[PDB]
Amino acid sequence: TNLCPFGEVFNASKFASVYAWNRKRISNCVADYSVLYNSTSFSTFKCYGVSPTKLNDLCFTNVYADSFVVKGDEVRQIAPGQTGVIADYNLPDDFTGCVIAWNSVKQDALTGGNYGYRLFRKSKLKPFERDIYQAGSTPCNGQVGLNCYYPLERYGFHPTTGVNYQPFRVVVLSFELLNGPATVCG
Amino acid sequence: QVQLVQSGAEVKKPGASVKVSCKASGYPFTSYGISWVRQAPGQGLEWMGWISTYNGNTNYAQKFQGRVTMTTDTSTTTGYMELRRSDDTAVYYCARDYTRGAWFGESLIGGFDNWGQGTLVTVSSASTKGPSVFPLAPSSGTAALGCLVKDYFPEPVTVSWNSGALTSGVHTFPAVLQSSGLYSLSSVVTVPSSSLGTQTYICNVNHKPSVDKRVEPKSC
Amino acid sequence: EIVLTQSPGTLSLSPGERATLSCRASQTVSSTSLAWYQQKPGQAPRLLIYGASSRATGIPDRFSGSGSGTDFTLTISRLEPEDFAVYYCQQHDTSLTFGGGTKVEIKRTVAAPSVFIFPPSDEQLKSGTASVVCLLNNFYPREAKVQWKVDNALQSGNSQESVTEQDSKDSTYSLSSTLTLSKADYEKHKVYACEVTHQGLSSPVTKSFNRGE
Ligand SMILES: *[C@@H]1O[C@H](CO[C@@H]2O[C@@H](C)[C@@H](O)[C@@H](O)[C@@H]2O)[C@@H](O[C@@H]2O[C@H](CO)[C@@H](O)[C@H](O)[C@H]2NC(C)=O)[C@H](O)[C@H]1NC(C)=O
Repeated sequence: TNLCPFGEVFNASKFASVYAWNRKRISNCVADYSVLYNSTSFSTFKCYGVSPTKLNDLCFTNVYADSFVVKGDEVRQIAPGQTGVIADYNLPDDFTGCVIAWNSVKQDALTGGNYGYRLFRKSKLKPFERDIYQAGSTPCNGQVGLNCYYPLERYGFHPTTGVNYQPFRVVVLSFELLNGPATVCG
Repeated sequence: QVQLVQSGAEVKKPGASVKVSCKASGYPFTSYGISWVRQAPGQGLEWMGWISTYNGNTNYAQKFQGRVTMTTDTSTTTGYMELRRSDDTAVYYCARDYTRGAWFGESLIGGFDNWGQGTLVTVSSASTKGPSVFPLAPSSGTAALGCLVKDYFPEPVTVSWNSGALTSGVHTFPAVLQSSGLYSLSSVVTVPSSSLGTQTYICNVNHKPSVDKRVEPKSC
Repeated sequence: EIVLTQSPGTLSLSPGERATLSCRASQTVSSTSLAWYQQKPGQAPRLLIYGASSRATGIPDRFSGSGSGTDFTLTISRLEPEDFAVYYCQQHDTSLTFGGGTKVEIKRTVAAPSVFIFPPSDEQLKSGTASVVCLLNNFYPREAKVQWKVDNALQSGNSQESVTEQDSKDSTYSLSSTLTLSKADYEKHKVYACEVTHQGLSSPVTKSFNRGE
């Protein structure tokens, strides 16, 4: 037996930006899906495409674990078929997998302001893509000036803000089931 | 309820290396990493390195870059530690790591939990020698007498009075490293001044890797 | 590196008081990569807090940690008899660095020591090495002044003092200063004395013996 490293994915000290999330291929292991189901340390925990309770006794070829940080009210944009700043710029309607989001004020928001999303893009992001801005006729040559600006506003996170204005860490469980050999079930 | 058990105390000379085993039982051995911390006597904790039980990658401390070697066996759930001096005489601890991750290698939310008992490693060019017990006698309402253990190596020694009957007032002092190179230790006890003339006090000294001494009142 | 500086080095509070142990970093450590460790004397380190605020499984409620940025604090709300140990702070933001430690000592009313000096035995003198022992019995606090006077000459160096741990009976220490001298060097002087100055002594206590008497 060789347990899957879901502990170090959910318990990673520092995550990445929403525009630069880290896809994490997890395979060749055994996943105890009951840990995620019965932790109670998760603000939001929902999905479709697979039975959440009976997901334990099913295996797939590989497991993909997205990981990024968004605001409290922006957790709605991490669902299939959603419109928003994060959804359209930073999951397909046939997504089979679960999205797990929890509160991370004490770890991403500091008293002085850690300040460690993408606001502008000509084309909306196609599913499972990740992008790492001309707003007029003026073809700016690389100077962030008139009608041209940086496409990245840094997040502002402090413990003083409200529930939906606070940082949230999101892990998306993306199960793929290609015709290869499945290797991850408990 | 996981426990980590290390190897017994092993002493060396300032030559070759010492190796410490560390077997764990109670958690998936390949799910959590192992870390090592060194603590010299009378000092604090000094970190040594880190190892991954899944991939085998090692993150040694800056001091031991080129000296320490760490390996783990996936089968016996045992982690090994080898340091290729008298400056390194310390107690080597073995602990379960939750700060670097076993599979990937990223910093985690945690510390070190379920430490081992610590393997006592002493490096000195000395050799085993018996305790040179000498009695300290009282003279002119509480008296005092003791036994001086000198020129003995290595530690420890168990000292009791009247074969353990005298449990009050006995104070065994911590050993001190003599500048010559050997260990020295003392042990005293407080007794009433009226019982000096009608009682027998004898110290018991037990140096394991190698004595009764009467202490009569001094007259001169 | 990121250096963890703890202060004070030794803390003294009576059982029942509130303890506020602080850990200071030479840089800005992430609020997640900082752990507190408790080590009872003669035992293994025990994890108290991880993430600078989250306690390990089984750790009681009185151990609450806080802090952010460069200043961090571990607070023991109600000191207990088993809580008197040496505590450390450890950060893994940049490699790994421990702290110097912060020993938590039991505070007690000042106790006057009992001072005894033992001349080297006749058997020990026959071997060529003569060791004199100066003993302090049941004194608090730990601070004591030990000076060796041999024919009024203040001995420096060869004196070897050993301090016990705070006794579990009355929370009080003991001291043993060993003076190492050869057979011939012990024969060249007549008055051997160790001067002891403790807070509980109104005047410094000198216990002296004349060789051969
Ligand atoms: C993520 O970590 C939490 C807690 O992490 C700590 O470090 C772990 C290595 C372990 O020692 C825990 O006990 C520590 O509290 C994990 O949640 C714990 O899970 C155990 C069961 O394995 C349970 O007994 C504890 O009560 C839990 N503690 C808390 C605070 O929830 C969790 O399993 C880790 N992995 C994830 C979330 O995927």
